[PDB]
Amino acid sequence: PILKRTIISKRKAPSNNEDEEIVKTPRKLVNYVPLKIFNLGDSFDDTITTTVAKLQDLKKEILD
Amino acid sequence: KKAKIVHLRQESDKLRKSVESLRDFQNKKGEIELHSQLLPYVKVKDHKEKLNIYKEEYERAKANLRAILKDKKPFANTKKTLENQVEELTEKCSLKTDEFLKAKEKINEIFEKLNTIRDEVIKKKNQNEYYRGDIDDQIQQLLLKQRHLLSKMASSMKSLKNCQKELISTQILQFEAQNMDVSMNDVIGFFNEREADLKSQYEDKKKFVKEARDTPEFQSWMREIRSYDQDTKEKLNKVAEKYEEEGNFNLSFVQDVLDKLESEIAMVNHDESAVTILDQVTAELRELEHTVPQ
Amino acid sequence: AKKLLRELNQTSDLNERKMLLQAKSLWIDVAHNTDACKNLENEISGIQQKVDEVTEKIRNRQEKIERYTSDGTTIEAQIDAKVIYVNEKDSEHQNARELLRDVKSRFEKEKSNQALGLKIEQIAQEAQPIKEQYDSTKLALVEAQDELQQLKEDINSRQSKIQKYKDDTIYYEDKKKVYLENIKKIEVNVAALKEGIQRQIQNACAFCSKERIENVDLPDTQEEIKRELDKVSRMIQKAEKSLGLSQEEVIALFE
Amino acid sequence: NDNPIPKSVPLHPKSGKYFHNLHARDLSNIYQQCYKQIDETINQLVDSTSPSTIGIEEQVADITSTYKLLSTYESESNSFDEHIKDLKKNFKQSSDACPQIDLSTWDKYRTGELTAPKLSELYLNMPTPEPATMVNNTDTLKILKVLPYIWNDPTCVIPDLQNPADEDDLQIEGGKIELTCPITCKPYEAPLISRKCNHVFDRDGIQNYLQGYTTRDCPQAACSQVVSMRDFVRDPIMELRCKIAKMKESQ
Repeated sequence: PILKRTIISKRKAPSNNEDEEIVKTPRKLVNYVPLKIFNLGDSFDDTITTTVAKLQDLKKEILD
Repeated sequence: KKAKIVHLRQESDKLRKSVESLRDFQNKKGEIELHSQLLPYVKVKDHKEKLNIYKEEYERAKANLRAILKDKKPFANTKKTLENQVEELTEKCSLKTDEFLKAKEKINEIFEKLNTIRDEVIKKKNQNEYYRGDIDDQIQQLLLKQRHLLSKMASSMKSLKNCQKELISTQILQFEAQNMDVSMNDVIGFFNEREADLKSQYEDKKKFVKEARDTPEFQSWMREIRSYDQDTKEKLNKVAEKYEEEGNFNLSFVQDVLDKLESEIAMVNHDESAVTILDQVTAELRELEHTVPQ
Repeated sequence: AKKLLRELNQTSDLNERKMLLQAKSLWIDVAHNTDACKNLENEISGIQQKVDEVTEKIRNRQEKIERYTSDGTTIEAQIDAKVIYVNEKDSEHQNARELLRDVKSRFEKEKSNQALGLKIEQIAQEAQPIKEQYDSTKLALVEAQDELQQLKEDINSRQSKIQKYKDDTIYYEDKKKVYLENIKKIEVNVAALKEGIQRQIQNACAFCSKERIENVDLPDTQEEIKRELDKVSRMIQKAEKSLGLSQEEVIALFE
Repeated sequence: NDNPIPKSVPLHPKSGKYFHNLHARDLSNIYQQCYKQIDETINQLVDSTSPSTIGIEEQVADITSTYKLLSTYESESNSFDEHIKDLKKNFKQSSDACPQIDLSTWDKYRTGELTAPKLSELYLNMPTPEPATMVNNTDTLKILKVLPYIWNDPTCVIPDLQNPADEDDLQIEGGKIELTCPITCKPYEAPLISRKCNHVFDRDGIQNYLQGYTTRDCPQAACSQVVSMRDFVRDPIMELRCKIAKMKESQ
């Protein structure tokens, strides 16, 4: 009912999300710029957990 | 029994925590149903956005393809006009070669006529010297003829220059037309390859647009609509209105839903702690509480 | 404290699982960087192959230009020789024409004197070969003049073709220099990517080991790994809130 | 604009082949043949006319006018070829300077916002040829101008370089030039004149005098210079004077 029509998006509501510029913007002939040092992930730091893993293995020998 | 009642009082908090955790699990299931019973909001929004961007890319690509297809015909017309100009260049080169041949033949014939006149004058001089060993009139006539031939060759001089100037002129224009044709074939070939690449990109965009629709997610759709229609509105409408209010207040449709889903899964991870027995412990606690005064 | 340490061991099983998941994410990031570096190496190899094709095209074009220049120098010497040849042929043609002219004038003067018959008959019989030789000399001279003119025009066009080929080779060398500048930019980008890969592999060696992660099985997709990292982080947060004290503090307290 | 025909386009290698092939028609051989023909016609005319017949001045003037016109035409042809070479060099330099059309540069040229050199416009703008730094003075012209005076009398002093009116003021005081050398009593079979001495010698006894001495003073007066054997060049004036004198005495 009203919920379905409000949740659904009319194709006419936007201009079909039209892009900027009539044609695609030009680019450099190479323009590689690899970057991509991080791909998603991140969040919790690796150094702290790595030190925790080192303490974990030491604790495992300590439990022995 | 009082110590057991104290333990039951200690675990009553755990039972209430399990009951509230189950209630929160029911609320989490209700929040999941809010997007599961209806069409998935994140997926529908992503599908609408991708369909809109694909449709606009298809529209710009088809508009560009129509524009290039309409513009291509004048290039064919210009190539036909340039080939007509090449036929004009061939006629101009042929007429210039004809004029050069005629001028060279005429100057060579004039030079040969001057040589024949010189030979005739030398023959008349041999006749004159043999006579010395009419002639004056013939010599005067030959001198007048040779001076007339010198005047004619002087007139042919600069006429040959005008022929050379007219040969070089109007030939540079045909050379420019040949250069225009040489540039035209290369640029039309480049435009043909560019339009072929644009048409290939347009076909790829059409394939992407076709793939955007008739998806397995779309097959899942119209079944979630039936599932929502199984229970129409009532409590579901109220919870849906509350969810819509929360979504618009959060100013997010994808990150907010994922954050709420992660939070509710984390909350449900610690659930069902000692929930196996809820009524028997309360009943025995009530029975022991009634037994204590006796 | 030992019971808390056993709880720390139970939490640390998930913690090491999260450490393995994060190390797997870092290893997949390193693999993505390495495959992209391999793709860049394939692209630079294709560009280098195109540069080699341009270089061999320049090499054959310059070899053709050198051969054409040597032919032009030899042709200039031969055309000067041909100019001397046509000049001497023209001089011989003038000598033949003057000999024909005098013998024909003598024959015509003898015929005019006749208007001696045996003498004029023998003189004409001897003169006819001179006319034939004059005609043959004229034909040879005109053929030589035509050949010289066509050769001179062809060699002038060929020299202009050599100069335009030199201009085309200069343009090809400029295009090759632009391609070499692009190759140097790709090489510096590859060097920066390699430095980034070296930093990532050093971090992977610092965090467990990169070589010890490849054996484990996990989906390659980054989004699934990020969701798993968030899930394990939430699970660790739940374990931490249940324990209350930070695991590092508890393990230090146990030590 | 409208029909996509750009005014001009950058030069292409295929177009460069035709540009290199294009050249001015060469008339140097034709001019040399015409000059040889007119010179031989003048030489034939020198002894063609009967010695009794007088009145060759109009024919000499007509031939002089024809030679002057031919010289003007030759100077204009030289100007034409040099102008063509300069125009080709300028056009090739301008074409090299201009960029190459690949995707949209051709559209910019068609719209007229971008301009390229055109040979037709440059040729129309090319300055008209000027007969400048050209002197219409040749040995054949000089002999043609002086032959009427030689016909009138063997000894004459036509050159007026020292003074426009005459050799000196109004009185030449030049005496007469004798065909028979006092040193050698014979006509000059090999009349040779030096560019510095400006005097004609038989060279039969001049070679003997020059033998053994690198340089010898000119025997004739009114000059002080030393010349070698190579300095002497053929002088047609002396042989023409000798021939006309022989024809007049015979007639």
